[PDB]
Amino acid sequence: MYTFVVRDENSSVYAEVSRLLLATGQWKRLRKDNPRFNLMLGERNRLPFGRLGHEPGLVQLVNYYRGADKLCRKASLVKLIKTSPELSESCTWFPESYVIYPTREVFLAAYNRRREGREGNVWIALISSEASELLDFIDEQGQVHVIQKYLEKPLLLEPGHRKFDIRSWVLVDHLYNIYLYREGVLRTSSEPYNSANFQDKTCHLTNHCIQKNYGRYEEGNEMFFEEFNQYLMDALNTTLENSILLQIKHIIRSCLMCIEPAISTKHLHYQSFQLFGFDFMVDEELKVWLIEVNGAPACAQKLYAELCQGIVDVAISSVFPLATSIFIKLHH
Amino acid sequence: REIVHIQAGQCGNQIGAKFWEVISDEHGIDPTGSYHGDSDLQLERINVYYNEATGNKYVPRAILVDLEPGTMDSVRSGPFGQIFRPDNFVFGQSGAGNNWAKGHYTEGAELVDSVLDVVRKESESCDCLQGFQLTHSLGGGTGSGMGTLLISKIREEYPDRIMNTFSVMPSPKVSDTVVEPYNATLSVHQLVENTDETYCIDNEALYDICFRTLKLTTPTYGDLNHLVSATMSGVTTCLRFPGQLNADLRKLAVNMVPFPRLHFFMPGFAPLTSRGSQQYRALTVPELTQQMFDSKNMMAACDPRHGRYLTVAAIFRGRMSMKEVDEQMLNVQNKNSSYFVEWIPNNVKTAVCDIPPRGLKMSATFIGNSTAIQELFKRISEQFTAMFRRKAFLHWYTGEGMDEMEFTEAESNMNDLVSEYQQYQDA
Amino acid sequence: MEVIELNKCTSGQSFEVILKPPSDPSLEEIQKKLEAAEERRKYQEAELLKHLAE
Amino acid sequence: MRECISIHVGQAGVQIGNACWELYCLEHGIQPDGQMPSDKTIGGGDDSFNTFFSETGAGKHVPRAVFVDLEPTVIDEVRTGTYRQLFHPEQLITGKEDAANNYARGHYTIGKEIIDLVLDRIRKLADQCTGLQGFLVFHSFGGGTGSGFTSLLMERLSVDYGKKSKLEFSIYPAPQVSTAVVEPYNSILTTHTTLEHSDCAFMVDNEAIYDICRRNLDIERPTYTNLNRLISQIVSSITASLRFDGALNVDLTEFQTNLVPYPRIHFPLATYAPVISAEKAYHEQLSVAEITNACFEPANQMVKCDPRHGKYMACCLLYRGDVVPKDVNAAIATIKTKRSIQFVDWCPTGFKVGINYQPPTVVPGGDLAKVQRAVCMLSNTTAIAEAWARLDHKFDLMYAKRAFVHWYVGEGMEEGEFSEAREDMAALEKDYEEVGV
Ligand SMILES: Nc1nc2c(ncn2[C@@H]2O[C@H](COP(=O)(O)OP(=O)(O)OP(=O)(O)O)[C@@H](O)[C@H]2O)c(=O)[nH]1
Ligand SMILES: Nc1ncnc2c1ncn2[C@@H]1O[C@H](COP(=O)(O)OP(=O)(O)CP(=O)(O)O)[C@@H](O)[C@H]1O
Ligand SMILES: Nc1nc2c(ncn2[C@@H]2O[C@H](COP(=O)(O)OP(=O)(O)O)[C@@H](O)[C@H]2O)c(=O)[nH]1
Ligand SMILES: CNc1nc(N2CCCc3cc(OC)ccc32)c2cc(F)ccc2n1
Ligand SMILES: [Ca+2]
Ligand SMILES: [Mg+2]
Ligand SMILES: [Mg+2]
Repeated sequence: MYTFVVRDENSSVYAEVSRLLLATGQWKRLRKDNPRFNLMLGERNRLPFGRLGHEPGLVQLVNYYRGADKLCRKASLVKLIKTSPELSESCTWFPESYVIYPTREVFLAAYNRRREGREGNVWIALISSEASELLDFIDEQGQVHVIQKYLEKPLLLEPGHRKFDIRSWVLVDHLYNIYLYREGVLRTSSEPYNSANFQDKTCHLTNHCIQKNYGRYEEGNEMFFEEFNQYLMDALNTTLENSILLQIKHIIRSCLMCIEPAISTKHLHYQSFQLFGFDFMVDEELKVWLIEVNGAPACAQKLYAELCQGIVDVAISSVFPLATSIFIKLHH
Repeated sequence: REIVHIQAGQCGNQIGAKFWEVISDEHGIDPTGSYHGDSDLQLERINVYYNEATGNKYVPRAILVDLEPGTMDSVRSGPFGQIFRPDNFVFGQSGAGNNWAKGHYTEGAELVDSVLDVVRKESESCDCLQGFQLTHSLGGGTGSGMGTLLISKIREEYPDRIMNTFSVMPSPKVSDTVVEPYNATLSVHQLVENTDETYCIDNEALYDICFRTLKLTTPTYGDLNHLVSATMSGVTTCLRFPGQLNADLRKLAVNMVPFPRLHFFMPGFAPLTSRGSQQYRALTVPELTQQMFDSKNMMAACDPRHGRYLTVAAIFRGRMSMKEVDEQMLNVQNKNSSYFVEWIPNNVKTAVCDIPPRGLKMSATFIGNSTAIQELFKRISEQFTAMFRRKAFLHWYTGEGMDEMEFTEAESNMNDLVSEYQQYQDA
Repeated sequence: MEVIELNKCTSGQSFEVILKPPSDPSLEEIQKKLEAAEERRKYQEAELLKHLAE
Repeated sequence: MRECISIHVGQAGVQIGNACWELYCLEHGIQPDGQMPSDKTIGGGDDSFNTFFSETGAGKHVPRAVFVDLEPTVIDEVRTGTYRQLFHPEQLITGKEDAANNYARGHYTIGKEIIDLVLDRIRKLADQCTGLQGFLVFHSFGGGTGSGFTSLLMERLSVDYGKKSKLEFSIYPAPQVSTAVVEPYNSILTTHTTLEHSDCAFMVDNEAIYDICRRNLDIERPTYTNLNRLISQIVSSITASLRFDGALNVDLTEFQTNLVPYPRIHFPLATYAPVISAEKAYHEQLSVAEITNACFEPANQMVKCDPRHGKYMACCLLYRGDVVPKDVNAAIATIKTKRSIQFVDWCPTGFKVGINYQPPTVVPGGDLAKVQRAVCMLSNTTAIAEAWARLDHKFDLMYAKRAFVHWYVGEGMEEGEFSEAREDMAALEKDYEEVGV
């Protein structure tokens, strides 16, 4: 009987994971600060990685990757893509990005190049068109912000002329296998998109929450993969796999392969897995873009059962065994 | 590091004598005091417990004390009677009548200085005295009342030496007289204040173990004392034999006792064996471990699942895998880590000695400081007030000088001790 | 990758290698503390010998 | 030439000291009687091995060592061991009653009764020293002697030798070999009281040595002899520059210079490869690059942490055996690409390297195989603060109930030195975390 502790009570995902584990009859749950645990479903900030893998006769496994924040932090994610030769400035799936602190680095020199052809000069943090409009917005918060080329011509679903993003859930295991969940989610905007009034950011910001019209064309402003792929076939004469999913699988593989040397727990005394949520943006040319990597990601209600049961099969029972698949192994 | 042993009264001297029989066998000393053994491990720490005489003979560092000559004559008759130094038989004649007051205040007072003289003689011989161990019951009158008088006086002369006792707790299942809860509560008050370490040998446990597990239908003191020698040999292995630990009484107290009053230890033994009949399969290291942590193997009738282990010390004897001993010991904690305080990290330590005890190829002695020992004091406190609320049998004590007040104080110090043990069973 | 100050000799050799540049109490105070503790001991012992005397 | 006096304290210190001095003797060709046929300068010399040995008119070579235990068991085996003749009896100091795993009993109670006797025998060696450099002090964090007498000694040495350097080899406490449940109290108490008296400290976590002995030596349950012989290999690597012709780390002052920029942060991580079993019948000798790459595997560190999540402030590579500079830079080159080696901005990213051509020496019959080349990296990385955090957590868990406090207060100490030593460690953890983000 393996033992596990629970130190992020706010985890929709691992809330399930705890529940499933107990119901196996081979997983008991200790108290937060009991060190004789096999598995730490840890906290989000200041998880004590220094204390793991020091319990003699205890193989310890934790559900986070020390270092993983370099990818899941907007300012750090830009820094990571600019400076790693594995990604380079000639990175064709990340939009232009600069880190500006509040008290322009080479941000101004790019905006000016845009005065040369009067090309689209919409950006984001929040969305403006004048640099002064935006720059005066990061110093009104006081914290580090990052501004990006806004994708002025995105892909709109009809009927609706509507925006959306794609969240892919990726699970990296103790062996650094990269597992993509087959189920994805399009988080769709019920408000028809238009590029005249940015300040009316309800058809521009596609967050399920910020959509406090909620539920018109598809339930919960969420379109799963079977539906989207159908529309793609009918509307565009293509498939989700070809037009979009390849590039996503390329981006996921490339991102995680970059940081592998910094975060791998191959020869380490404790081991990590971690579930990531990857957030993409498909433009009108059927091009996939990486927006944000989320290290503490929530799943869509319908898929919780399946995803959390797969975390246990692939990331947890792999290490602590007991008495086809829902993931796509991204190969390397 | 010499130890000075003292046995007081009926019970104290009968288990005292078995101990010397049992360990004299292990150290290869015979009744004549002459060593006739195979290994040298047997002689390396022989001075901890034995003085070396001329003719290269070995004389136990043991003081024998009683208020009656009865048992003490018995001991001199018994198999190892002649090993004991004759000047160390210090006795009166009037007896103590199973009366704590007669032992502590009247009859015992007459004889105690005579005892303190033999003690001092033995202490002077000693290159570095670790301290003292005493054997006594808490339910009679000599070992109980005088026993704790000696302890109070020894602490005055040697305030920085360690005081270790083996204290047999009274039980209705094995009781000489109704006043044993009075004698035990007055003694426990003393023990809480003046000993570093006491091993709570419960006559209730020794009975249940003799009856249920060893299937003895009508257990004698000799069957109970067998169980007591086995434990006494186990919890002193690390003192009498060389190891990786090099253990002694003070280090034991430092590591076992987080708080000074909580020094009452649950002993345990595996495998439980009945006298004479030898069974022939050695145990697997996995069996020693599960058995030694079994409540059925505890010598203090407490459920360890009703409390939390503050600290644990386990001692394995025989030829076995220290690797397996390691895995089995880590295994029991990580499986039942609930029952060990989280706020004392790594509170379970283990030791191994190559030599097994006579007649076993593999054995495990267990020393627990569990907060469940309160169950024991609660039991004795209930019996005590069942009588005291009616001042029953008190005249036996008032007649020797004692005051009702002294009884209220002792009772109250004990109920306090139970409160203290409860404070940490929750922490 | 710049090697520098290479010193050789019969036993071996040493050198440095850059990949990139930058970007007490008194004896008497001891005697005090150490003697305060011994007093603190002798008090605690006397309180015990006073309680025993009672 | 400048001399170095080794002081070994408590059980851990003394047993490791035997380990090392035996190795030193095999490496310098000195015999158990203290005779060194190779020395032609009889009864003297300012050779570099004379930093650790004086010579006698009769041509004996005698460790500038002193051993001190509050209890006779352990030093008595030095007194009756293969190297009895080695030491002068005055060098072996013995109590009668030990500190009982009690920091305060060894510092205050029993400490105060032997501190003067010890310092005199220490002064008897300092008086045979033309230009004394300072002290190498070997001890456990965990024992009562180990922790409590060492800090009283460290304080005085700061007073009677304010100009000489003090280095520490400190056994950090691990439950697999541990001998006491209060070892986290003694660790903090002694680190707080010794911190400003030690110029450079090498922590060795018994947990790490134990796992190397099992993984790489195929030793089921390592003994102290297993652990200590491997530990003295590392110690030899770290001291060989004081006992051998060289230009890197020639004096105890160079260790602070090359490894310790900020004074408090003076705990350089040690990593050592390769550890090869003497039982392995067929072994493939490892290259300069294989062993230099091994220095960045945690499973080879003296303390298990993750240097990737930390910043370096300094870094030496000590090679022993068939090594040339070119192979080192080639190995360095390809390692700097594939690894996460981040220096603090205000420190040159770089490597002070030292090579000694005499390959590593292994005691006949030990557990280590001989090897053509070996290396010991000394890196001052902030990742070692992980070890401070672990100890400090165990300390917080126990002290919040004040469990066992009374054993200490009962020896003269004040509940307050507990929160003072622990606040200091609160400082230390914070210095490390600034320096490394
Ligand atoms: N590596 C190594 N560690 C040791 C050795 N001996 C003891 N230790 C460690 O030291 C810690 C305890 O310190 P000790 O040196 O044994 O205690 P002490 O210095 O003799 O002080 P006392 O309490 O008086 O005995 C334990 O946790 C052991 O793991 C040794 O020979 N080698
Ligand atoms: N470069 C860009 N061009 C166009 N639209 C963009 C864009 N970058 C982001 N967006 C859209 O605007 C939203 C900006 O908000 P943001 O991405 O920060 O919320 P978020 O993704 O952090 C919420 P969560 O953390 O739950 O995923 C994105 O979700 C996406 O809908
Ligand atoms: N286990 C055990 N208990 C005993 C023995 N003899 C007496 N007792 C217990 O001790 C109590 C009597 O105290 P006792 O020592 O005989 O009186 P004393 O001679 O005045 O000290 C009773 O409750 C008995 O159960 C013995 O040989 N073995
Ligand atoms: C003299 N009796 C004695 N002492 C022991 N010690 C002393 C030395 C450190 C120590 C630390 C402890 O932490 C909980 C417990 C106990 C002990 C001991 C330890 C054993 F694992 C088994 C038997 C023992 N027996
Ligand atoms: Ca010479
Ligand atoms: Mg009787
Ligand atoms: Mg010692």
